[PDB]
Amino acid sequence: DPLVPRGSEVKPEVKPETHINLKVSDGSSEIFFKIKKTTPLRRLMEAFAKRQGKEMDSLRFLYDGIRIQADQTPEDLDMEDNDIIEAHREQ
Amino acid sequence: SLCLQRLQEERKKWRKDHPFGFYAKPVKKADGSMDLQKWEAGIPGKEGTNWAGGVYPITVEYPNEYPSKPPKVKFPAGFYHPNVYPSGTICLSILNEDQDWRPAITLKQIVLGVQDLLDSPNPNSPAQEPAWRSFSRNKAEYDKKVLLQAKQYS
Repeated sequence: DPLVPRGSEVKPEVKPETHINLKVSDGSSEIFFKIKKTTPLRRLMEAFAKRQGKEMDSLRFLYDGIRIQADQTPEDLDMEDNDIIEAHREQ
Repeated sequence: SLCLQRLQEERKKWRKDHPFGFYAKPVKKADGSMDLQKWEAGIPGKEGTNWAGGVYPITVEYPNEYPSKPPKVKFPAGFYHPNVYPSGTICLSILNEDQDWRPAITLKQIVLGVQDLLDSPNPNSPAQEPAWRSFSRNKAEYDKKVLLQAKQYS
């Protein structure tokens, strides 16, 4: 006689919609950071600055050509995973 | 349409990897959505040239027939360069359907093509009479104007 298979479906493990990866480049180095979508970019900006051995105030960070304000979050700027932030010396 | 589908792909690709110092993005409409057929971009002048320091703005307009037909690229009207019409239209070979345009050309190729043209005008496309005349017969004056223009956009 036939076997009686008794199954159950495993619901798919949900995808955390919480963090994204951002690539920060200054033309000489491109550094990736993983941050929460609702966290201010300030920390990212400082970590990049000190990694490059430069003062925060000596750099300006742009997203698609628009200057970023340290208090803004990836979410506020509609950033997506692997988007790019460019660091330029401040005029 | 293949046009909007391709433009969505061009954006996904550009936002993840693009030449340093350049920027490009669709223009925002009244309701917050993007007009995929009209982009605003910026081309940085190359260091070591008279264009250095400036970031020259361009608009890229994709026709409904894109990618079969090339987009139209324009600097602001009055922009000074031998290959730039009075309207701002840039005369570039890869943007001419009868010359080197091909559907596979990417936004990156286009912007690098425009950047390369800045300091190396195409003698076979003199779209701005005074600019070409000076570039060719009055380099001293030509250089002076490019330097001033670089400050205007820096």
